[PDB]
Amino acid sequence: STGSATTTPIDSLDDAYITPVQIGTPAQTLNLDFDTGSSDLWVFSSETTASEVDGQTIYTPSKSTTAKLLSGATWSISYGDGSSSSGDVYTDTVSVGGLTVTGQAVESAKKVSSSFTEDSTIDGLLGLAFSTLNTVSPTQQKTFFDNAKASLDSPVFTADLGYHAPGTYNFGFIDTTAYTGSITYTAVSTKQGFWEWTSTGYAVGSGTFKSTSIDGIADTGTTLLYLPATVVSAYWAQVSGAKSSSSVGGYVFPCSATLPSFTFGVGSARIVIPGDYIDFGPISTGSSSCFGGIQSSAGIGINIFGDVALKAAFVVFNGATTPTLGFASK
Ligand SMILES: CC(C)C[C@H](N)CO
Repeated sequence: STGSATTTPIDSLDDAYITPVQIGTPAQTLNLDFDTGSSDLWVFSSETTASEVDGQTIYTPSKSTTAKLLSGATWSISYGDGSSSSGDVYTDTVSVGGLTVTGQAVESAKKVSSSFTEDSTIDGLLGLAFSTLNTVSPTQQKTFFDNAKASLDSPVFTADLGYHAPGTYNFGFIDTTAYTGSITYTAVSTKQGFWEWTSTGYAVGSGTFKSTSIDGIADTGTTLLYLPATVVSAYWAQVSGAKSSSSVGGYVFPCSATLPSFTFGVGSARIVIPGDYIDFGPISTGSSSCFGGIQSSAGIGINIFGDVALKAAFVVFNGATTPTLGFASK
């Protein structure tokens, strides 16, 4: 089997991407944030505290003839941005882009934190990291990808995120028309439950490439590119007036600037992030200070190749027995 679904930015800055997902019978379509940095499929639901729902589409298990309570199971998750959600669990039929999994754990939110409530465009998350991070207790559950794997033509999914445009998530096949050149594959460590890999270095603009190992995660659920303070300082030093602002929470730059590109290494290959991808616009409406798309990972504890980096590439998440990651230009 295979699946193919379009993913769409939620706003003009590509803050996140939503992908329609069919849950239950008859189908209830919810727009989920596909997150390669977590492993829970959770949704706003008929069980969600009413005051915490504001515009989201909800899953109502009582209206699904295939929903079954997973008796005794609960879940609770906290994300890298400080947001959180929790609730109970149903199993139901879940389809993405024509690919169907039966008996998928669908985690129904009883509570969500304010940042979820305040974003009406995201109806929940679909986790695509390794199932060892799944939070369901007392019986840990599998991700949609892990459940689908055996049915897939090839045990892979691909992320092809757009810059200020829709893109695609494919399951079970590699679309050889979706990238240029060749795909360079690189080793993955699953020890922390993430798609964790080691970049071979970086360049700023037209500068020379610095060969240096940078361990990090391929994370579709993080907006920005978070790298070591040394790397990030070298980037922003090439932008007149750029500075790190503790009041704003990272590097800002004059909105009048033209940003340099940023290149990262994948083995002997190079992925170039155009400067425009690194512009996240005014810090507040009407401000001439703009927020940068490359930020320090110091204090996070891990480097994160988020959407800013991933959208510059066609990315293969290879879930074979020994997992690997592939990157191509596009
Ligand atoms: C591991 C985290 C820092 C990032 C994942 N997207 C979950 O928030």
